[PDB]
Amino acid sequence: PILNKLESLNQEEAISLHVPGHKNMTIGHLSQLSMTMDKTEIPGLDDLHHPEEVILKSMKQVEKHSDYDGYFLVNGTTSGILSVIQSFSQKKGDILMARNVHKSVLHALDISQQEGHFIETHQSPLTNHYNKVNLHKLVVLTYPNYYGETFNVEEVIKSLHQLNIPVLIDEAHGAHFGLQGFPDSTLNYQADYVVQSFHKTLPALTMGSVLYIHKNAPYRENIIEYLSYFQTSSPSYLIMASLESAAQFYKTYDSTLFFAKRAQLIECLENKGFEMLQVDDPLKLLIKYEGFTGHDIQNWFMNAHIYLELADDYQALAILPLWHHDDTYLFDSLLRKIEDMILPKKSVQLLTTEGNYKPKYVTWCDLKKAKGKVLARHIVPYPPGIPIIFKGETITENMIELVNEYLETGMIVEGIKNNKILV
Amino acid sequence: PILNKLESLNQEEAISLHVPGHKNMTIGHLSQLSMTMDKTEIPGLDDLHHPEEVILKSMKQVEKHSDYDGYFLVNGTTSGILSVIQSFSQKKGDILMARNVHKSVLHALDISQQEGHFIETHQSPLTNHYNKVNLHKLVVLTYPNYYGETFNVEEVIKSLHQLNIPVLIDEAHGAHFGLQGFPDSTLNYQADYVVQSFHKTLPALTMGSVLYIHKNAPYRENIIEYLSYFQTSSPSYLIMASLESAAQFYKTYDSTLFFAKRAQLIECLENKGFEMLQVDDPLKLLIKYEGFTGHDIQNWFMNAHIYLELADDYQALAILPLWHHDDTYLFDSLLRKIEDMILPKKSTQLLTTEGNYKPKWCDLKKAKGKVLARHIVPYPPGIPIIFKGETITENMIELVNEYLETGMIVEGIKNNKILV
Ligand SMILES: *Cc1c(COP(=O)(O)O)cnc(C)c1O
Ligand SMILES: *Cc1c(COP(=O)(O)O)cnc(C)c1O
Ligand SMILES: [Sm+3]
Ligand SMILES: [Sm+3]
Ligand SMILES: [Sm+3]
Ligand SMILES: [Sm+3]
Ligand SMILES: [Sm+3]
Ligand SMILES: [Sm+3]
Ligand SMILES: [Sm+3]
Repeated sequence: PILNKLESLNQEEAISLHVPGHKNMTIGHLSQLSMTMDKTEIPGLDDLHHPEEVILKSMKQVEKHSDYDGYFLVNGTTSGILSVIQSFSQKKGDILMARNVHKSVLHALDISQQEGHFIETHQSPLTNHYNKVNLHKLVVLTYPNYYGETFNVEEVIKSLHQLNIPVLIDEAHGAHFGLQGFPDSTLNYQADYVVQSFHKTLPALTMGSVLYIHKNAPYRENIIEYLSYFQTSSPSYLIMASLESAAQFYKTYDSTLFFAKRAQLIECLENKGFEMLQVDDPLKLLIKYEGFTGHDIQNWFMNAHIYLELADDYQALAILPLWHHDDTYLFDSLLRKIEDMILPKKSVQLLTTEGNYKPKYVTWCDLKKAKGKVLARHIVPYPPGIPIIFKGETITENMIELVNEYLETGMIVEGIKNNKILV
Repeated sequence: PILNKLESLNQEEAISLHVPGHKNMTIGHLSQLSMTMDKTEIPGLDDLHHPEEVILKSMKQVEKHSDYDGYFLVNGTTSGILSVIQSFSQKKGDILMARNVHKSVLHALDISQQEGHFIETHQSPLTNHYNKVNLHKLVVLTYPNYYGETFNVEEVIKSLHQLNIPVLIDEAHGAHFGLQGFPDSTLNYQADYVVQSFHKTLPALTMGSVLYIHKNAPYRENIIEYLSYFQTSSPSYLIMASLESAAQFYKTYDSTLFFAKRAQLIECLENKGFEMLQVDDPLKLLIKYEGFTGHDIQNWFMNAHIYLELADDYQALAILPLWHHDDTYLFDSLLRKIEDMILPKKSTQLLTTEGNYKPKWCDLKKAKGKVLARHIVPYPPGIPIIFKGETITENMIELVNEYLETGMIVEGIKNNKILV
């Protein structure tokens, strides 16, 4: 079944504007890999969880900044994130968190049983999504957010260090950061831990990621040991080789061709009546169309066998390829598919406050009576279909008000049934 | 450098007798895959963490037994082991363990902070490794051991269920079990959880495994949820595709040719003067040569560009290919290489006792009552006899001192001290 669908997508010549960043083997040099290289810890090849030969030499090549050591991840940024946070489990204090931390961070606090606390987290006026925080054993921040928006993370990092708190930057969507024309990575701002999902925006295979640890960061050794707990003992050499290939691609990339093709794409879309929101990251294209939803726009592109990354009620997200001179991306077919598209005629508040998290039988309780209690299931308003209140939080006056405001306006709200909340 | 090595292995026609089970893409049908198919949760493809379409349908085809639901694992059997154990964390009692449990089991107790206890575990007179247990919220057993040795596991599972204890069976080396002429899987013995590393002995890609959860098993929905915690949010469709392929390979496999080719290889090996230990699983071949070590053997084989799985002092282990009529394996070259090899002329009592585990340098003589902080690993055979988190006893000290008395290399020991 899976193979049958994958073959069918191949025959329809599907065009990727989605993860991973090799774009159905059109961007990058992964054509140099082959499955015959899917091997194991035989002498001559090294051992990821004990690297002292060809993998360590490769690790020295994945380096982007001289204050950091890099480590290969085969179980995604997820595994980096589990390994950094687990190392704090026996230390006093709690873990501070933006409201747009990835679920992996909440999974880490749950399985390790650690106290948490959400930082005041604010909404973009552009994207309607979380995009910045305002200020105790660790801080976790997402940078960029999913939609490629940045904020003054450097200053936050400095501020937290003056209080002696280390920071973990979830840089899942900033693996391409540092290339000419793009935003800067947090590797430049003395972040203690920075995990990047190579596979999401670079030509690495799905699941490939890298954890960068600052050479002075707390619990370095423990963290390195947990990477060998949270990743299989049988790590993939295909994935590892793709990290290596993708790192070489990052090292020698020239972006001039990208910025030209990007301009052409926007031209083409705009002449079709689409409206794009320019975020800080040029790789992330947000497409709107007056009178219609992102899901509608997602569907329209799919009907042309072009596959976007995701959508919300407001807009759809294209993650652009890292186009280069020798790529096999179907650029002309992309632009030609957009031109001939037949579109219709055109027509037509997140929780920001701080909060405690506890890593904790359940029951539905009336909102009015749920105050002071621990939430047992996420509240997810549509739009934007991401959580405003996570399970583990203590329910407040303010939360109930905003949640009733949602319901009064007829906004779909998951984690609520019959005007009750799970506790 | 990683690629350069991988390429030079291909340029020297490396012959695999190691994991994974596609054997340098000579065994199986993974030539139907392409890295063009390395995609994501776009519409049409499903979602491994919330499967209700193509991946759910594929799970149904992964079924080996109607009493179980199979779940794809892209982070190995490891992720499966972590998911099962985590679910018992808030429940009272300890996790009972064979002394040859894999490191992920101890990792799991450590991350989840659960009490453990080791079961009496015996040493094989054949392999001199741990091969069998002798009899409380959960029991974790390894079946088969990685040398392909089995034991009366059915009988142990029945005794435990009568004491109302569920069992997790680490079947990492039993993915090919149930095939004609091979031992049977614990899926037949009502085991509550069975984890199989498809990639190790079937033609699936490295990292691809399957967790089978009995439909009555304790904490089913919690375990299924934790699968989405311990695995990446971006699971590889290549790996999933490879498990789907490996399943179809299992179900359609005819092993008549395997046993013919196995016998011809043993014939060839015997004629060179190698001594082969016959273990319960036909897929595992244990090679000896009188006067020399398993390491020596592995070297001699590497010099012929034949790669064995691993070795200890006693023996070198070969994991055989699941040969078939349309495979592309270099069988003649293997025999040729063995034939014309130029070989020289011919020329550890493990701790079996039960013991408690706590998820938490001292003279060995003064160590009784302290909790071990680093594994004690005798060479040979180079696997732990006493694990970090165990309480040191008079008998452990006696045993370990006799190790040292006799010139046996012991890791975890420095200046006759142990780490506490
Ligand atoms: C995808 C993602 C992750 C997780 O990385 P994987 O490589 O999918 O494990 C973490 N944080 C954010 C913001 C992500 O988008
Ligand atoms: C390899 C192995 C594992 C782990 O499985 P992976 O697929 O490598 O994660 C667990 N138990 C035993 C006995 C093993 O040999
Ligand atoms: Sm607190
Ligand atoms: Sm404020
Ligand atoms: Sm207008
Ligand atoms: Sm000859
Ligand atoms: Sm005594
Ligand atoms: Sm005694
Ligand atoms: Sm003596």
